[PDB]
Amino acid sequence: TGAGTPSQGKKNTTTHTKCRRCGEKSYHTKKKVCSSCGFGKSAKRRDYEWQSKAGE
Amino acid sequence: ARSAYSYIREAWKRPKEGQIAELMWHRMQEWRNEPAVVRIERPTRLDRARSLGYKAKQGIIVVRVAIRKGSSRRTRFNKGRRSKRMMVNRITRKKNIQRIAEERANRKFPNLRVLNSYSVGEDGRHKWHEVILIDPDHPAIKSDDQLSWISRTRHRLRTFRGLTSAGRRCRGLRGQGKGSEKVRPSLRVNGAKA
Amino acid sequence: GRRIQGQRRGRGTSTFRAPSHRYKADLEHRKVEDGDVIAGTVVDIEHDPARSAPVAAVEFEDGDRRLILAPEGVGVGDELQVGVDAEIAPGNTLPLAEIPEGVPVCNVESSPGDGGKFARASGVNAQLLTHDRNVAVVKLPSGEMKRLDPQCRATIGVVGGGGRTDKPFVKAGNKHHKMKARGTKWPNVRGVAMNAVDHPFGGGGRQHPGKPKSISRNAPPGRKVGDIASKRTGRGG
Amino acid sequence: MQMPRRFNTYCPHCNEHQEHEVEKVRSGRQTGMKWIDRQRERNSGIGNDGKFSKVPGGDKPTKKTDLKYRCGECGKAHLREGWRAGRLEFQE
RNA sequence: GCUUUACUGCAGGCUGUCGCUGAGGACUCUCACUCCGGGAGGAGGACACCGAUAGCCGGGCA
RNA sequence: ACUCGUACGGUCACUGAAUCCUGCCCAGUGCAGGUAUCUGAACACCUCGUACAAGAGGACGAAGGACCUGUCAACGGCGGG
RNA sequence: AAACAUCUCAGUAUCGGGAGGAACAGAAAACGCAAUGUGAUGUCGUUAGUAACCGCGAGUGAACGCGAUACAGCCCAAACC
Ligand SMILES: [Cl-]
Ligand SMILES: [Cl-]
Ligand SMILES: [Cl-]
Ligand SMILES: [Cl-]
Ligand SMILES: [K+]
Ligand SMILES: [Mg+2]
Ligand SMILES: [Mg+2]
Ligand SMILES: [Mg+2]
Ligand SMILES: [Mg+2]
Ligand SMILES: [Mg+2]
Ligand SMILES: [Mg+2]
Ligand SMILES: [Mg+2]
Ligand SMILES: [Mg+2]
Ligand SMILES: [Mg+2]
Ligand SMILES: [Mg+2]
Ligand SMILES: [Mg+2]
Ligand SMILES: [Mg+2]
Ligand SMILES: [Mg+2]
Ligand SMILES: [Mg+2]
Ligand SMILES: [Mg+2]
Ligand SMILES: [Mg+2]
Ligand SMILES: [Mg+2]
Ligand SMILES: [Mg+2]
Ligand code: NA
Ligand code: NA
Ligand code: NA
Ligand code: NA
Ligand code: NA
Ligand code: NA
Ligand code: NA
Ligand code: NA
Ligand code: NA
Ligand code: NA
Ligand code: NA
Repeated sequence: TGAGTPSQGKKNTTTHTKCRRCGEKSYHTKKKVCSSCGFGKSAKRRDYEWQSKAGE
Repeated sequence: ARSAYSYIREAWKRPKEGQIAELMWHRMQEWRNEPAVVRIERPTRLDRARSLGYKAKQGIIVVRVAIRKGSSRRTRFNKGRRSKRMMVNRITRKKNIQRIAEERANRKFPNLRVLNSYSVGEDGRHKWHEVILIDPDHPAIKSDDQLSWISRTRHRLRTFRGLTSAGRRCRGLRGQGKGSEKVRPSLRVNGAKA
Repeated sequence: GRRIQGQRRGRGTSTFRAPSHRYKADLEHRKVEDGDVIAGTVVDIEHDPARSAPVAAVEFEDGDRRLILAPEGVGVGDELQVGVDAEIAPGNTLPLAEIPEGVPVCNVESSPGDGGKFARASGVNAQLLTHDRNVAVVKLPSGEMKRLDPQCRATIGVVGGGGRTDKPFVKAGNKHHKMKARGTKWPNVRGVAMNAVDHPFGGGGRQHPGKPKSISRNAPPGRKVGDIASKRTGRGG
Repeated sequence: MQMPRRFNTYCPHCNEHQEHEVEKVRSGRQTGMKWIDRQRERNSGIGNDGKFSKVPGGDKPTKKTDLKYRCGECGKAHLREGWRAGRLEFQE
């Protein structure tokens, strides 16, 4: 079975959804964790220094 | 004449001799069965405590913390590393056990601030330290001309920023002359070379 | 290279775990205050999914209902006893001291009260040889002479289900069904049939182990494969 | 080759010819307290030790003469250029 | 990426030593400590575990 | 984790239904056992050195190695004259 | 470093914890232009690419002092009550 187009047909599973805390469609309803703000994993807000250039 | 306190001090100079030696052998048995952080009504080394700032007063807390002995509990590298950085066994943390003890106690009492701490011995694998914490919100402390300084907002979370007793010594701030070039005023300001 | 299969095992992932939730009971000798008075009646005989051997359901006098590691010859209605003064019949459990030497025994405790550790698989049994006030010498199924505290409890008789190993599996499918009831990864790909990256015997233009198969006791995991600290190999001599 | 144990020759100390005695330089024992010794201890740590992880060079097919010429009257010795010699045996 | 008796190191295993650790080149005991027991108590015991260090093995890994 | 498991177990490998069979080799390499003697680190101990210290040397000697033995359905070998 | 292992990139990137409006440091068990001398602490200029480190390779790299800025000095533990 082709890994491309033919394998795209079984994709009717809902995972990432609108997050209660940040509003982004990143709340993974299976994991109950937002990949954008960290809701469900961290009280503190998700954020990293690599999200911007080193000297900025 | 000699203070009664001077006798507690004298005994602790050699914790493996005389009566104290036997107390320890007794005590540790119960300590080893106790938790990581245990609040105690009275300081095991009263002279030590009073000397550090302890007072039989409201808002003053003492707690004994257990910490494992030894070097860094380190995970081996999972990617490329030059030989110099492949190390595991001999690496040791830059923060001493007493300091770890102070932080663990402090986290257990989020509202209190660490005043100071001292050692109360060790066995083959634990090290025990008693930490003196203070309630900066309790009047009685707010009204004490000797401890009120710790109530200032600038002192929130002293231990975590190395403003503690053991914190400052462990940071190399002991000496005011030779040897403290990369230490004072801070390790970070000196590029982290001490 | 990559971690070898024996290393994937230790992580305890689904593939390597036993289907515990599907198991029936943790066969252990009952605890008796003392006196031995404790007796019960066999209410049924069931299949043990964790041992491919039968097991017995027992109702004890004090209301307790527990499955038991069943020796051969136990049936519904029988009355089993557990205690120092228990009669000496198959199916009963008592300390090696109260057991007459020369009697076959099973589900022997390693240390008094641990509930039984030795001789529990299909049709096996231990052999109580010597007594004493200090040591009870038992011969385990492997043939070893084990010195045990005479206070260690045991069950009279040989474990039920003897002869299971006598029948060949005949086909892959039958192994399959059994393997599905154990904490094991099956089937087994030979190391020499793998790539160098996957196993110390992997690689090569043809199939053969790279070095000799006998590996030192001190070899680290990832390398300890083949014949571990073999004192000898082959059949000759 | 052969070489006389004693012979007349210039003594740079006496500043005049005198009988000298020839001897092969016996190696002196190390004290282990030189700077290089302290640097080895100091600088060796986890991983490769740089220069201190190196091992003993090798050998030239023939070594040069390594001798001491000792004045027979003032007792002071001096050193000279050596020359390649597969073997050096003294006469008497 | 892979290999190995390439170079150099790093995990891991084995082993001595020190600390925990106590009483009277082989020995007893019990009090720490470990395990078994619901408890009473039983087994083991200054060893083991753990911390430190030393020697050997060490493409398992860099 | 294996394991609600306990040698009729389960781990680690090789070969690959049945049938007839599976010879010779333990020197090398590997594993394992033994070991008078030899070698074998550090601590403690002894000697020299230093009013101390660095350092040099000795005594003792674990695992390991030398040495001996077992082992090929262990890596493998089975020629020239 | 014309490869590379110590070294270098660098205590940098990145990660964990936490404060404030600024942090941190701070009234000598200091300095050691050795003195009949200086006098808490930051910071700026300089000292100086000096001393020191280093397959003594490539590289790395202070401080005292001085001229400035701003200046500030105190509280416990104990003795005796
Ligand atoms: Cl704090
Ligand atoms: Cl099976
Ligand atoms: Cl010569
Ligand atoms: Cl000055
Ligand atoms: K590098
Ligand atoms: Mg794909
Ligand atoms: Mg600053
Ligand atoms: Mg069970
Ligand atoms: Mg079979
Ligand atoms: Mg069938
Ligand atoms: Mg399965
Ligand atoms: Mg297969
Ligand atoms: Mg293939
Ligand atoms: Mg490999
Ligand atoms: Mg084949
Ligand atoms: Mg083959
Ligand atoms: Mg090194
Ligand atoms: Mg337990
Ligand atoms: Mg490699
Ligand atoms: Mg380069
Ligand atoms: Mg170069
Ligand atoms: Mg640097
Ligand atoms: Mg200076
Ligand atoms: Na706190
Ligand atoms: Na430093
Ligand atoms: Na192979
Ligand atoms: Na150094
Ligand atoms: Na590649
Ligand atoms: Na051979
Ligand atoms: Na052999
Ligand atoms: Na280059
Ligand atoms: Na290159
Ligand atoms: Na260097
Ligand atoms: Na001047």
